[PDB]
Amino acid sequence: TIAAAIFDGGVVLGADTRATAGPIVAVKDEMKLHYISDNIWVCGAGIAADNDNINAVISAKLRLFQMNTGLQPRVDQCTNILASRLFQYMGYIQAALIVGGIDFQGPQVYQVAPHGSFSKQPFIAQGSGSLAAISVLENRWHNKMNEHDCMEMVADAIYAGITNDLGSGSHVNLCVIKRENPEDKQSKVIYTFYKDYRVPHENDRNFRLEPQINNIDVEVIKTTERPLT
Amino acid sequence: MLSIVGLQGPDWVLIAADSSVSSSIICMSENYDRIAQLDDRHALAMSGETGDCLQLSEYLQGNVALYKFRNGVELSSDALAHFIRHTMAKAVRKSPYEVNMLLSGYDGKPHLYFMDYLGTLQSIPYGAQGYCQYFVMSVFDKHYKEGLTLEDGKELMKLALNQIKQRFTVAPHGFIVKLVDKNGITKIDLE
Amino acid sequence: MLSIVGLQGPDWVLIAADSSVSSSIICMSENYDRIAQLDDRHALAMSGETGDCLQLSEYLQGNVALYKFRNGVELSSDALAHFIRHTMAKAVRKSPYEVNMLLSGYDGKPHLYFMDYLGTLQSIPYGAQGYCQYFVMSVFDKHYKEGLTLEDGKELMKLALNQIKQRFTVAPHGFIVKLVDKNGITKIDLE
Amino acid sequence: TTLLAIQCTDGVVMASDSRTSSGSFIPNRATNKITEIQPKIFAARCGNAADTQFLARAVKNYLNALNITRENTDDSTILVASNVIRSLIVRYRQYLSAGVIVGGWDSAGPQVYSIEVSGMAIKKKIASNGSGSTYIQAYIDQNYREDMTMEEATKFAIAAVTGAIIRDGSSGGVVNIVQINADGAKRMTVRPAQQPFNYDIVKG
Amino acid sequence: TTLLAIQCTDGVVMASDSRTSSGSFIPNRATNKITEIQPKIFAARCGNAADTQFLARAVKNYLNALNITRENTDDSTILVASNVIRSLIVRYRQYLSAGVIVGGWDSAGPQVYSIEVSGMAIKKKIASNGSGSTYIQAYIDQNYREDMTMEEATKFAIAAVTGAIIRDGSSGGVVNIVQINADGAKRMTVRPAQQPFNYDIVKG
Amino acid sequence: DISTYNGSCVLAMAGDHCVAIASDRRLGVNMLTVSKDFKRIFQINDRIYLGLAGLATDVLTVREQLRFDVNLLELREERPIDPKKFMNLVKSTLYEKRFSPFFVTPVIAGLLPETNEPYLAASDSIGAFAFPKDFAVAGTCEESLYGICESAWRPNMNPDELFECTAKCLIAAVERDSISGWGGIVYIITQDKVIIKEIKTRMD
Amino acid sequence: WSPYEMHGGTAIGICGDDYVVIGADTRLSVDYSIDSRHKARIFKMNSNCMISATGFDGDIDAFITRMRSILLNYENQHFHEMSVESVARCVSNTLYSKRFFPYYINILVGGINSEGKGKLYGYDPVGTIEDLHYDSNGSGSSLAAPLLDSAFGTIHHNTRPFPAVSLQDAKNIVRDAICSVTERDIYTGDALQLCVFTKDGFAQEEFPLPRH
Amino acid sequence: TTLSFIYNGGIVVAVDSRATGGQFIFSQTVMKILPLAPNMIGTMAGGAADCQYWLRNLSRLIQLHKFRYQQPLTVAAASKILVNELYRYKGYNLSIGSMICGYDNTGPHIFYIDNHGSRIAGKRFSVGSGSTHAYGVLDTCYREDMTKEEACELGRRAIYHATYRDSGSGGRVSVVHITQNGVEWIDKTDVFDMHDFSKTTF
Amino acid sequence: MQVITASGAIVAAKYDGGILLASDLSITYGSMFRHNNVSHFVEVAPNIIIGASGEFADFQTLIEVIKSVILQQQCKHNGEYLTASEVHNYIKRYMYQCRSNMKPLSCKVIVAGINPDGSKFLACTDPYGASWESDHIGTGFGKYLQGLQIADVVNGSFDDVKKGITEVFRAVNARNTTANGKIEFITVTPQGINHLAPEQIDPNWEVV
Ligand SMILES: *C(=O)[C@H]1N[C@](C)(CO)[C@](C)([C@H](Cc2ccccc2)NC(=O)[C@H](Cc2c[nH]c3ccccc23)NC(=O)[C@H](Cc2c[nH]c3ccccc23)NC(=O)CCCCC)O[C@@H]1C
Ligand SMILES: *C(=O)[C@H]1N[C@](C)(CO)[C@](C)([C@H](Cc2ccccc2)NC(=O)[C@H](Cc2c[nH]c3ccccc23)NC(=O)[C@H](Cc2c[nH]c3ccccc23)NC(=O)CCCCC)O[C@@H]1C
Repeated sequence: TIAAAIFDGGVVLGADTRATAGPIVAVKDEMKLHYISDNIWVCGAGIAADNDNINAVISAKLRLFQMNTGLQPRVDQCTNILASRLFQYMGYIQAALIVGGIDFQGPQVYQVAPHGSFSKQPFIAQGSGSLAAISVLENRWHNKMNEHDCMEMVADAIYAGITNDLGSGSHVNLCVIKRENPEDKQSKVIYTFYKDYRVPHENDRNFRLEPQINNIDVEVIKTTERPLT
Repeated sequence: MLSIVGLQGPDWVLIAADSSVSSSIICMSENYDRIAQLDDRHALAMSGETGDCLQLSEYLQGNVALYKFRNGVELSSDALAHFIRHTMAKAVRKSPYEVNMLLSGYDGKPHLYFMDYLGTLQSIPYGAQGYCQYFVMSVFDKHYKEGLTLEDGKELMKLALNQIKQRFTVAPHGFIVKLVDKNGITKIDLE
Repeated sequence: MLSIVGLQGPDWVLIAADSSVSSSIICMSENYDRIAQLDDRHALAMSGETGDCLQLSEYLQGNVALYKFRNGVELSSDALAHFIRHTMAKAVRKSPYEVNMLLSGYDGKPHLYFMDYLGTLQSIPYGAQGYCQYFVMSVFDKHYKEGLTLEDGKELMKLALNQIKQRFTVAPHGFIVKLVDKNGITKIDLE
Repeated sequence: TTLLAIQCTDGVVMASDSRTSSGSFIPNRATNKITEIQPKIFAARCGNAADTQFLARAVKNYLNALNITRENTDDSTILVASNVIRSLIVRYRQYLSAGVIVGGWDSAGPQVYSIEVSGMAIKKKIASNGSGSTYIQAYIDQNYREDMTMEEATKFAIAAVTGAIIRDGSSGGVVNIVQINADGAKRMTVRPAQQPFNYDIVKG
Repeated sequence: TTLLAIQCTDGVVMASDSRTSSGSFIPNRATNKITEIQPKIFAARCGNAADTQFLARAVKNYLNALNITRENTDDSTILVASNVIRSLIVRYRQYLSAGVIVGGWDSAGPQVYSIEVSGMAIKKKIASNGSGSTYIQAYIDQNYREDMTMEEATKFAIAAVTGAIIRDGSSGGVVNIVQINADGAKRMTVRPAQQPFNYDIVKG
Repeated sequence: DISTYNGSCVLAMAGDHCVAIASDRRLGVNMLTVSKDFKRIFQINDRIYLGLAGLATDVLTVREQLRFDVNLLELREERPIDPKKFMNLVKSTLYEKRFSPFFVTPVIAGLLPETNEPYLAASDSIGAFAFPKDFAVAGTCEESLYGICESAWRPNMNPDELFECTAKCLIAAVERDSISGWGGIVYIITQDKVIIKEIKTRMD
Repeated sequence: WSPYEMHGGTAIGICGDDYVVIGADTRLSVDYSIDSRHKARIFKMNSNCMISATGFDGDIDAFITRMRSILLNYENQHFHEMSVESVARCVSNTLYSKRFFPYYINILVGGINSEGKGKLYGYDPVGTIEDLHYDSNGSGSSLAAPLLDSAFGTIHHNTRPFPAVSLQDAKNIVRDAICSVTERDIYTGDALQLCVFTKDGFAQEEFPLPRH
Repeated sequence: TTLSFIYNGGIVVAVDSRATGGQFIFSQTVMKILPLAPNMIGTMAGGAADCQYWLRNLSRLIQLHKFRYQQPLTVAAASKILVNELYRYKGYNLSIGSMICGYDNTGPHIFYIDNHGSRIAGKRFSVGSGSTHAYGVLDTCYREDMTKEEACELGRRAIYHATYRDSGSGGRVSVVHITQNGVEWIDKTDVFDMHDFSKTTF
Repeated sequence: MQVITASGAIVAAKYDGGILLASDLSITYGSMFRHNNVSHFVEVAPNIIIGASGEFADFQTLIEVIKSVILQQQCKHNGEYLTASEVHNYIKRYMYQCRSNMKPLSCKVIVAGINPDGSKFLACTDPYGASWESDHIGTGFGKYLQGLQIADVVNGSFDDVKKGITEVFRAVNARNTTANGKIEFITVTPQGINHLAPEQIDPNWEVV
C-alpha cells in the first residue's frame, strides 16, 4: 500500500513497509518512499527491485539535471521520465509509482503505471492495498486540506491497506513535501520524512517465548579461525 | 513397447519376450515372464504397461479356461486369436488395452498372430511387437527358410534377439523364449 | 543424458563414459569415446546430445591447446574446470550447452569435477552425469575408501558400471574407462 | 472510455469521460483523456493509457519535428498529428492498442481526425471512440447535426458522453470538454452534478 | 441482433431486427427473432438461433405443461414463461447461449421480462438485448418514456431498432414489431424503405 | 523448477558487533545429492561475506562477477569495499540481469568498517535488498529460516550465542528442506577474527 | 476452474503426555484479502478429540460437518464417543473418500486416548495419517515446522524419545510459533485459537495476532 | 526409499521415513511398512495416502479372506488382490509403489506392486525416489548367505545411502525381518546416526 | 464462475439496532449499466434478508432455492421461518455443493438477519461455499474499497455504521466501474426489514 495526496501547501506521500517474497513477508521495514529530489519523492508498489532501481535511476537523472541545468526537477518532469522509462519496458519493470512533489506549478501527485501510463491526481493509492487506501483518500481528501489533515488521511489510507491487504503491512512511512514557508510559494521545497509515522501496536508481535525451548544440539565437525585481515 | 518376438515354424512357434521389467529407469527384475501361457497350447507374448499386460493376460487366460471348462473343448489358435482380437477391439472402442501381443499357439498346427493393441489380428510366420519389430523382421526375412528345423528356428530366434540386444538402444537385459509345439509351452534357453 | 561416471583416487581418476552412441532407438556404435581428452592431463567425460558434446569438446580442447601454446604453461585442473564452467555459464545464459560433464584431471594431483550443463562446477571424489548418478553414487558411497589403490579404484568403477548395466533400464552396451594420472590419460579396460 | 470530437463551424468540441478502468477498479476517475498536443491540437485518447499517452507524447514530438524546418507552425498540424498518430498506431500495431481522436484548430480551420486502434486515420466532423461511445452511437446519429455550433456541439457532446458514462462501466466521472477555436482551447469539466442526466434515465 | 420490448400502458411492443449473422454472412436477413410462444406471449430471441429457438420451443412446452393441471391458462403465463426461460438458460448455461425478452399480455396485463444470457430474469418496462441494442442504449435512455402508449412505444421501438440496425452489422433488415394488447398480438414489418432513417444518419 | 534445482539454505544473522553467515553444504541436482562440499558463502573481504543461495551455476557466476567487481573497485580505490557499497554492487549486479535474472539470492553478512556493527543485506534474485538488523535468510529453506529465526533471534548475541543460533536456526531449516542440508558451515565474523565452524546437520 | 480457494492460515499441533495443544490462526483470507478475521479453524469434535483444519474454508466446513456427522453416528451406534484414534482413522478415511476430489484441507486430530495420553495426527488433503507429536499445517507450515523441530529436535534425532514439554510450554511454543508465522506469513494472523485437549477436555483460548 | 530383499535367512524390508511434499520434508517419522498379515508386510512408496490407505484395505481384504476361508492367503494372493484393487483405479492417478513381502507356505515372497498394475515377483526390490541408491547398495553388498544382523544392516545401509543421495528419502530406517516365524520389526535407526562423519567423501 | 449480469458491491455492518446492508440497485452486463432499481437484497424471512454480489442469475437461483427451503420448513413448522443462521447454513451447503458439482454460483451471498434469540446474524458464503460470520461483510469492491470505515464503527450507532457504509460506498462509486445508481440501505432489525430511501452517495468531484 502506497498513497499520496496533495494538501494546501504540499504533498503527503505514504507507504507501508512490507515487502513480500510471494506469500511470505520478506521485509517488515522496507522503504518504498524514495527521495528523487529535494522536491520530489516517489512511493512505489510492484516488484521491489523494479521500484528501487527505477526510483534510483530517475533520481540520478534528475540529480544530474539539477546539477547541470541548476533547475529544480519538476514533478511532471520526473513523471514523464518515469513514464517513458516504464513504457519502453512495456510494463516489464513492475513499478507502480506515485510521484509526489512540489515545483513552480505547486504540489503535484502523479501515478505512473508499470506500463508507462501516468496521470496527475489530487490523491492516488497504488499497490495491493490501493483499494483500501483509496477508500480512505476518497472519503477524506478535499481541496486545500492542511498538512496535518493530509498526513493523517494518507497515514490512515496506508493503514487501511496494511489492515485489509495481506500484501501490505508493518509500519506507515510518510513523506511530506512542503515549502519551508507556506505563505511564500517561492520558498524552498523541503521534505520531512516520517519514518514509522504509524507503528500499529496491534500488528506488533504480542507474544515471544523468551526461554526459547531448543532441542537441536549443534555438533561442530570443524572449527577454523582466521584473523579479520 | 517392450520387445516381444515370434517365429512360427513348420510345427512349432518360438515366442520370445523381454524378460526384464523396469520401473522407469530402474530394471526391477530380469526374469519377468511376459509370455502369458493362456493355455497349455497358447503363449501370448505381451508388450506394454506391465499392469495392463498382466490384467489382459489374466482376463484372457481366465476366459480360455472358462471356455475349456464350460465347453469341454478348447479354443483353437485361430479361435483364441479372434477372441483376443475381439477383446482388444472392444477395449480400444471403450478403454484400449495398451498391449501389443504375439499369440503363439499349437492346436495341432503352429500359429503365430500379430495382435496390436487396437485389435489388429494377423497370422504371421514371424513378427514382433515393440521396437524390436524394426530390428528383427529383416533378420527373419533374410534368414527364415520354409520348413525350418526347430534348431534352425532357435538359431534364427537367437539371431533376432541378438539383433535387438546389439542394435536396439533400449536393449533388454535378456529374453524369456518359449517353444509352443505339440508338447505344449516350454521355456527354452537359446544358447 | 548418457552415463558418465567418475571416481577420483589418491593419485588418479577413473573416468568412464557410455561408449555406445545411438540414433534414437538404434545403437549406431558401441565404442564411441565420450571422454574427450582436452589435454594430456584432462579427460572430460560428456553426457548429452552427441553433436553438442562433440562441439563443446572441440571448443574446450582447442581452448586448452590455445592456452598451452599462447601461454607456455598449461591450465590447471582447477583452472580448466573453471574455464569449462565459465563456458557453460555463458552458454546457459545465451545458448545452453546441453552437456553434463565429469572433468577428470591430473595436474600433479587428481581432480574430478561435476560440471552440469548450467555451469555447476563442483570438485567431487566421485560422481556421475546422466541417470547413472542415481545408480552409482550409493555404490561409491558404500565402497569408496580414502586412499584407494588404483586396482581397488578399478574394482569400484567396475562395481558402479555393473550397477548401471544391471539396474539402469537404458543400460549402455559398454563403457569406455580412462585412467587420468601422472602418466596422462590411458584407456583402461575394467576386467 | 468515451471520446466524442465534433468539428463544428466555429470550432472543435472534444468531449470525453474521465474514467480510467483497471478491470472493475477505477485507478483514475478524473482522467484527462483529451491530451493537449499543442494549444489548439488535442488528442482524445482511447485504449491503453500507456499506449495513448505515448502516442500523444510522440505526436507532440513529431509536430515539433515538423516545425524544425518550417515557420508555418500552424499549417497542416492537425492533419500531420493525425498522420503521425496513424503511423505510430500502424508501426506499433503489435504493441500499441490505442485509438486517438486528434481534434483542434490550425491554419486549415477546425479539424477532427479519428485514428482508430487499427491505425485508420479518417477526417470526421463527428468522431466517437471508446467502449462508451458504442452506447451513444444511435444517440449521436439522432442528435448530431452537421450545423451544430461549438456551443450546440458542446451541449450535445456533454449529453452524449453522459449517456455513455451512465451506460458504460468503463466510462464515468466528469465530462472533460475541450472547445478549440481559432482563439485557442477552453477546457471545461462537467461533473456528475452538472451533467444533463444521470443513472436515473436507465429505465426511466 | 437488436431486441427491444417496451411494456406500455396499453400493451407490449417487441421490436427486433431480422438479421441472422453467420460471421459476416447473413444466412437469414428476414429472421423473425420474436417467437410467438402463445397468441399473446412472444419471445424476442438473442444469441444462438438454435439455443434461443430451443428456448422458445421449451417455454411453449413448459407453458402447455403449466396448463395441464389448470384452467386459468391466462394467469402468470408471461411470468412463468420468463421463469422457465431463466431456468433453461441457467440449466443449459454451459450449452445454451441465449437471452430472451419474453413480452406480451396475460391476466396480469402487459409484461416484459428480460432473461439475460446469464439466466437473469428481470421484469422490465423497457428491455433491450443483442449486440445492436448496445448502440441504442443512450438513445433509449433519452427517448424512452414510461408513459409511452403502444403506438408511441412502437414508433420509438422502430426508431431504436433502426438505429441499432444502422450501427450494428449483426443487426439489420426489417424491424419486426409485435404489439400485444389484451385483444391479441399484431405483427408489423418495417422494411428498410419504411424505417424512419437509414445509413445516412451516420455522420449526418 | 530452476530455483530449486540446487537446494540452498543461507542464513546470515546479527549478533553483538558480530555477524554470522551459515549455509548448507549440499550441492544437489534437484533430489540428487551431488556433493556435501558446496561453497555458497564467500569472503568478499575481511569483513564482508556473501552467502549465495540458489543455482550453483548462478552462485558461482555471481560470486565471480562480484569478485571481479570488488577486486577492480578495491584496486582502483585502494581500500576494501564497504558492506553497504558491496550491497549496492550486488544490487547492481543482480538488476543488470533484471530481464534474465540470476537464480541466486544473496545474503551479505559483514561488519561495518568503523563501528563493527553487524550488517545484513538479503535480496531477491534481482537485487531488491532488505537490511534486517536480526537475520537474513535465502534459499529453498527461506520460509523455514524465516520462522525459526523470527522466534529464535535475540538482540546482542555474542559470537558463541550467535553461532549457536546460526547453527540451530539453520539446522532446523535445512532438516525441513529436502533439497538443502548435508552439513552446515557458519562463518562468525567478529570485530577481530572469523570463526568458520562446520556444523553437523542431517545428511538425508 | 479450481473448486478451492486455498485460503491459508496456519495450525500448529503439539501432543504431550496428557495434552494436545493445537493453535490455529483464525484468519480466513485469500488473494491478499481477508474474508474473516475470526473464523475458528479448530473444532471440538467430541469429548476425546478436536480437529484443526487449514486450507480451503469450504472444504474445511464440509469436512468438519462430515466428521461431526460421522462422530454423531458413532456415538449413537456405539453409546461411547469416538476415540481420538477412531476419529483419526475416520479423518483419514474421510479425506481419502475424496481422494480424487480432495478436501484441500490439512487436518490435525488432537485428542486424548483412553489411556489419557495426548494423541496428535497430521494429515494431507488426501488423507495420509501421521501419528505425530507435533505438526504444522497451512500457509505458515513451512515457517512453523522448523520452530517445532527446534523446540523438540525430533526431526534432528527422530529415534530419540519425544521431549514432551509442559502443557504450558507446549502452549507457549504454539503461541510463539504462531506469532513468528504471523510476522512472516501474510495469511496467518488476526487471532490465535489455542485449543487444548486434556483429560479435563477441550479448553479454548483466543490470543490477538498482528492483523496486517 | 523402500526396499525388500529375500536372502537365505528371510526377508529384510528396510524403509526410510521421510514424507516430502515438493521440497519440504513434511515428516521424518512416517511408517512406510504396513503389516498386512502375521507373516506379511506391505511397503509404502508414492502417494502416502494412497499407499497407506490401500495397504490398509489390502489388510482388510486379507483378514476377510482369512476369516471367510481356512485356506491361508499367500503373499502372491495379497499382491494380486492389491494390484487388482489398484488397477480398478487405473487412470485415477493413484501413486502406490509397494512391496508385498512375507512368508507363506511356499516360503519367502516379495511382489513389487504399483498403481500401474505391475506385480513383479522378486528376491530384491527397491521402490521410491532413492530406489536407485538402495539398489546400488543391495546389488553390490547383497549375499544370499548373510546373517540376520548382516541382512538387516544391508537393508539399513541401502536405505541410508538412498537417504543421503536422495532428497526425497530420509528420516529413520525402519527395518523389519520377516521369517516363517512372522514379521520381526527389527528397529528404527536414525540415518543421521548411520552417517559416518569420519568420512569426508560423503 | 462466470459473472455476466453482476450485482455490485454489498456492504453489510452490524449496528446497535440491527444489520445495515447497503448496495446499489444496478445490475451490470459486463461493464454496461444494464438494469437499474434491481435490489441486490431479497427478504426471505421477516427478519432475514439475503443479498449477493456477482452473477445475479445465480443469486436468483439461490433465492429461489432459499425460498423453496424456507417454504418447506414453514410447512413443517406451521409457517415458522428458518433462522438467519439456518438460512445461511443452507446457503453455505448449497453453494459448496454447487462448487463441488463444478457448477458454482458465481455470487458472494450475504445473509443478514435477526435470529429468534435476537442476535444479529451477518454471514457470507463465497462462490466456492466458503462461509464466515462477521459483524460486517463487504462483497465485491465493498470489501476492497473498505479500509477501516466499517471496522471502526461496526456495532456502533446506526448513524456511525451508516456513515461508515456511506464512506465505503462513496469509495465504491468513485472507484468501481460497475457501481451505478443510488445505494439502497436496508436495516434488518428485530422489528423487521426496513428499506431506507436509496441515497446517491457522491464521490468528491472537486478532485478534478
Ligand atoms: C501495497 O499495496 C504494497 N504491496 C507490496 C506487495 C509491497 O510490500 C508492494 C506492492 C510492494 C512494492 C515494493 C516497493 C519497494 C520495495 C518493496 C516493495 N511489492 C513487493 O514487495 C513485491 C511484490 C511482487 C512480487 N512480484 C510482483 C510482480 C508484480 C507486482 C508486485 C510483485 N515483492 C518483491 O518484489 C520481492 C522482494 C523480495 C523477495 N525476497 C526478498 C528478500 C530480501 C529483500 C527483498 C525481497 N521480490 C520478488 O518477488 C522477486 C521478483 C523477481 C522478478 C524477476 O508495495 C505496496 C506499497
Ligand atoms: C524413497 O526414496 C521414498 N520416497 C518418498 C518420496 C517418501 O517420502 C516416498 C516415495 C513417499 C511414499 C510414502 C509412503 C508412506 C508415507 C509417506 C510417504 N512419498 C511421499 O512422501 C509423497 C511425495 C509426493 C508428493 N506428491 C506426490 C504425488 C504422487 C506420488 C508421491 C508424491 N508425499 C506425500 O504423499 C505427502 C505425505 C504427507 C504426510 N503428511 C503431510 C502433510 C502435508 C502434506 C503432505 C503430507 N502427502 C501429499 O503430498 C498429499 C497431497 C494431497 C494434495 C491434494 O517414499 C519412498 C519410501
